[PDB]
Amino acid sequence: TSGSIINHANNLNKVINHVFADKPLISETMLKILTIDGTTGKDGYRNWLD
Amino acid sequence: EDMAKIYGAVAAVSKNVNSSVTYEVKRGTHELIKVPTIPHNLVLIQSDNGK
Repeated sequence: TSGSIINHANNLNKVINHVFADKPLISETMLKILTIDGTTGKDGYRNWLD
Repeated sequence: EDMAKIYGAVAAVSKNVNSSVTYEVKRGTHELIKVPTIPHNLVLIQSDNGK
């Protein structure tokens, strides 16, 4: 359903935004692996969480 | 600290639910003007001598 897609997208944006405020939940060691491709770092965690 | 971060993320998602909506329904409602004088459209014509 489009309801599930819309709900999942908005909810996941809140989670990603929250975990990166103040001290990021993920460490810099993990961010480097995801950032190598070229993504900013927020998108890498977002893609992995999917 | 990690558990504090995780619970905040989950709490934010749980608050994203929506309560209700509110709106005003006004379509088809038109104002009314007020007419003071009744149009009669009558004219009286008389002869000069009154015949």
